[PDB]
Amino acid sequence: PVYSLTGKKIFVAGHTGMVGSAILRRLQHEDCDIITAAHSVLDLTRQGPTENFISGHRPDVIIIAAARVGGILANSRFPADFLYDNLAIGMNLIHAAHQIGVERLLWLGSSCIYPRDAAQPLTEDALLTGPLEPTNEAYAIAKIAGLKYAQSCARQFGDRFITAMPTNLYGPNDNFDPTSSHVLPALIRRVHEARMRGAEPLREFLHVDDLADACLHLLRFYNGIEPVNIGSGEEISIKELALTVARIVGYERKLLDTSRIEALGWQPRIRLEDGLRDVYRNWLEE
Amino acid sequence: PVYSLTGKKIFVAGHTGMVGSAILRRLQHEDCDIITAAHSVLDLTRQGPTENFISGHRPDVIIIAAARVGGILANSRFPADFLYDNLAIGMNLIHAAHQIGVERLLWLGSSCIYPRDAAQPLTEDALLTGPLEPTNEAYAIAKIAGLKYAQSCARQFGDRFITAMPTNLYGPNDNFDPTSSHVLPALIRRVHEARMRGAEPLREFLHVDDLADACLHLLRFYNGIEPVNIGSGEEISIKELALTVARIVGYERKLLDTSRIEALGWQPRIRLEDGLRDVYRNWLEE
Ligand SMILES: NC(=O)c1ccc[n+]([C@@H]2O[C@H](COP(=O)([O-])OP(=O)(O)OC[C@H]3O[C@@H](n4cnc5c(N)ncnc54)[C@H](OP(=O)(O)O)[C@@H]3O)[C@@H](O)[C@H]2O)c1
Ligand SMILES: NC(=O)c1ccc[n+]([C@@H]2O[C@H](COP(=O)([O-])OP(=O)(O)OC[C@H]3O[C@@H](n4cnc5c(N)ncnc54)[C@H](OP(=O)(O)O)[C@@H]3O)[C@@H](O)[C@H]2O)c1
Ligand SMILES: [Mg+2]
Ligand SMILES: [Mg+2]
Repeated sequence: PVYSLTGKKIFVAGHTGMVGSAILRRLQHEDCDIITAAHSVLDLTRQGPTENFISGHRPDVIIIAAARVGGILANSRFPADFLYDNLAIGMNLIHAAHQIGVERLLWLGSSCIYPRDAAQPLTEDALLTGPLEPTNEAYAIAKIAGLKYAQSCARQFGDRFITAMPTNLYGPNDNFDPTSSHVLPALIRRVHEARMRGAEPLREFLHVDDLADACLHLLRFYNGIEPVNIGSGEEISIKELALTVARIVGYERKLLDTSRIEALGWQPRIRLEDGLRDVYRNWLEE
Repeated sequence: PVYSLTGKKIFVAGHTGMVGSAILRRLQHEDCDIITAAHSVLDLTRQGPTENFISGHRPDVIIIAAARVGGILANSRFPADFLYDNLAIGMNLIHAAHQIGVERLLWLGSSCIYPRDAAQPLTEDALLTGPLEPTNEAYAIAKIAGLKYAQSCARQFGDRFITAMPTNLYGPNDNFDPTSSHVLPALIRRVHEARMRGAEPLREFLHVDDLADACLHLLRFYNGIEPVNIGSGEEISIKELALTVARIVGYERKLLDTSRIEALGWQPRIRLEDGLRDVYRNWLEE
């Protein structure tokens, strides 16, 4: 373990988010001091307020889960917002972290910022080797620049700043809105609406609490500069995923290469059919 | 002419620079109000001071020539500075410009931010189609993100923001320091040191006052979203360039595709051997 979190003060930016809240849940267990700021009190695109907040609380560890995220229609109609919000969050936090000597920093990239036609399964060195997908190019540019700005700080100063590249996420605090772009909630939604009515391609899915655990594992064991994929490893088809969904409700590619994270001795622990059913029931309970 | 500069208030950021000062010189002729801020009074990486300066002077046109520039050794040893300084300048100015409705904005890209192995001559759609040159990747990432952030504002809001992609520049206020990375001053320097001592591959070169004129031409006639190369068009070899240099002192690829700027009716006017000799003499006068 290159670094222990116990005793450190950790800032979890975007703690109300899907990823951020999962990191907070994993962190309630550790022996540390957690530090949060609601979106309503601290806009992380504001460089002044962000620097004073970092320079005052002086955390040892920044985990950047604050972001502007959305489906394809939002990305394509609000590119300036998706580029600026995400890029200014990362620049203001990475620069603030470098100025005061923050010991560790975690920036979050994404599977959808690799080149659109990169060979599958996607290794981390596929980054920037070809054209971006146009529909979320603006989001991707923001996440890549933050990643590269973290890399340059590690290069020039030895700042221990790293980027994780997650994949599609599911689990607690997911989006079940009828306008969600998350295929998995949408299936749980559409299949449940069918069973109660009574009327009658490969993909990856990662549980958010596995992602949270992997993010802490990287913080404790990963010292490299290059980014690290956090994938599911167990894939499934839209057809097979449909069967797994309709077979819990009662109703009648995009693959990452995870060699790097596995060489650090991490692999997701929650099974798809196990996490799905746990998500089906608590959608009902509400 | 889609837009006239006469009557408008134009901010020339980085007016002390090599490009910026040339734009100022071209602008002294126009009927406009020029607005400058010395680097010493306004750090354009500071979002707060930059917004208050834009929101107070309220220019109609922002020309962004402020930047952090250097040769290969600086780029490779100070990547974080070359990424952050340039990216924060562009983000703070583009966002400030969008917030108050700045009618026109010019961001400057560069020839060295195309993929390292893109087919020559480099068309503007070669951007991001392959890996960057590692030595100035950090600079390039900054210039690309600014470019794409300008593009996204034009896309989402119709902000009339454009990027020009110049090539190697020479002319007034050039760098003749013995540590200059500019090959052309270095030859003028090395060849003059030889002639007074007495002891005895293709490239492009663009005159800075041609670049300045082309930048104003784009502002007046170019409404597109995509970037526009501003190249020399007349190329020359390191061997032939050497002959042209040693044949003024008395001593004994990287090519852009300029179709787009030529379809706007612009082509550089200053001849290499004419601008060189004009630069040889005024180096002596000092
Ligand atoms: N396929 C993939 O690779 C993949 C998929 C999903 C996520 N991820 C990664 O995880 C990241 C987070 O995604 P998510 O699903 O957790 O998103 P999310 O649920 O929408 O969370 C965004 C969080 O950031 C906060 N926030 C937004 N703008 C802010 C601002 N200007 N200042 C401060 N806080 C602000 C939000 O606050 P509010 O409470 O105001 O909403 C919320 O807490 C993504 O950006 C991506 O890097 C990767
Ligand atoms: N091959 C190519 O495509 C190529 C080649 C050359 C230039 N260009 C383009 O032209 C741009 C400008 O290059 P240049 O040769 O003119 O560079 P330069 O001579 O070094 O000018 C930089 C200017 O920006 C100012 N500045 C620097 N940091 C600042 C900050 N934080 N806040 C405010 N002002 C700041 C500098 O002020 P000081 O007075 O304090 O120095 C100077 O006025 C480049 O970035 C590039 O886009 C393209
Ligand atoms: Mg989140
Ligand atoms: Mg300049």
